[PDB]
Amino acid sequence: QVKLQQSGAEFVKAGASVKLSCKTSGYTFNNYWIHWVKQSPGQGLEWIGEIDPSDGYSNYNQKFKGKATLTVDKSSSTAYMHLNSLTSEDSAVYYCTSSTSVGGSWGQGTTVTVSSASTKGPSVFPLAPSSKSTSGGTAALGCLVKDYFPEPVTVSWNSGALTSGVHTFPAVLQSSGLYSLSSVVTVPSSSLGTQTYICNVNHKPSNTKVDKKVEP
Amino acid sequence: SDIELTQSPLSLPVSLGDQASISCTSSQSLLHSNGDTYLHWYLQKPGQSPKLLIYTLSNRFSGVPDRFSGSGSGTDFTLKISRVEAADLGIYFCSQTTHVPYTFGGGTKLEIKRADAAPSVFIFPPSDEQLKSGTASVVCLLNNFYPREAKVQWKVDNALQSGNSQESVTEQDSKDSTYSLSSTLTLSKADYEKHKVYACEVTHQGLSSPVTKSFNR
Repeated sequence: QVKLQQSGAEFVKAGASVKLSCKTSGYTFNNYWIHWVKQSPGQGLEWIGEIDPSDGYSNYNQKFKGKATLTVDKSSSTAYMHLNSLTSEDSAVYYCTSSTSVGGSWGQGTTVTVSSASTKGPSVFPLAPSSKSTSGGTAALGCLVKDYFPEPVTVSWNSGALTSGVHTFPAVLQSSGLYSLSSVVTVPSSSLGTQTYICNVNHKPSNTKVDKKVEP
Repeated sequence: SDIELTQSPLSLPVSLGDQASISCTSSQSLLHSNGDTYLHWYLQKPGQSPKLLIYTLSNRFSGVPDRFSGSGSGTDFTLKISRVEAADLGIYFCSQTTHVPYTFGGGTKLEIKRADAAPSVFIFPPSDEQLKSGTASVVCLLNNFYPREAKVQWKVDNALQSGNSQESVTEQDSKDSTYSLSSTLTLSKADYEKHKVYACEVTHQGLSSPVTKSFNR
């Protein structure tokens, strides 16, 4: 089987184009073909097309013909897919794959995010523990990490000391085009006021770093 | 037009060690003119690409354990796991490459079954900090519940809210096999300040009745 190394995440405006690449590598005398596959929340997995790396013969899903163009650089053994006229429905993970008679391998995937949003660091709001957040000795508290772009943000508790019982929820995309998530932790009720709980937020794209204390 | 591959079930709760079977039905025959049936099975683990398990109906891919096998017809197929291990949890996909365009099933989630666990429900009012920014987010947290299916409804002065909340769910916990869920209701501050009672009503299989957590401002 052929080893596949895909290019990095792309962030583009609607109407833009992107070129994705896939370095291939292997000691194999198996005849193989290269494929590209889309994975989106809206449509699941979809095959885009195939290309024979020995001669560049290509065959497409009619849905993607004109949207995608597949090529191979035989000197570098690199496969390329150019996607044009991008819209939000093109936001997805794109894989490059190999097939032989005895199976196939998939690249890591390249995320393409099509959006008009600019880079923006999050606001960080406490989710304060109270009587409404306590369940018989057990209290819940958290941080709301709101209105950032692009993904990801990282959240730790107590500068990484506190990992037990932490849930950092997947981010949601808001109708604004910005992301939001919450990170919560359950703790001993008795600890509140005594122990400090600080959520450490880092949004690398905007270089936004915030440590927020959460208390009643 | 394109060949439709339908998987059953959608969600398959199992216990470690159990036998598991997933089916795939194709809207066309996948028997090729060369006599092979190009129906393949993949496992996608969280945050990874799909990985090939079974190819061309029943051939086990290099490196795949013997507990996986595939069988079937020209239109009806089954993937079997003789004894489920923790490494096997994830989303299983079938795929056909007999006919262009190649197509995929919608996926089957293999998860861990456990006894019913009702959620612990917690409600968080918006922070003063956020109210100063012009926005109000109220958060409802459903902690450590099973099964995953749950209904969360927001009531603001007894008015059902529709379209202004978003939900996010964790992956199944490695230790206790439960899920947690956040429901976030977002209002403009103007809207938020006109109302008194904020309530999340939670319905779940593990609860005798719906539970309501609320606060009054």
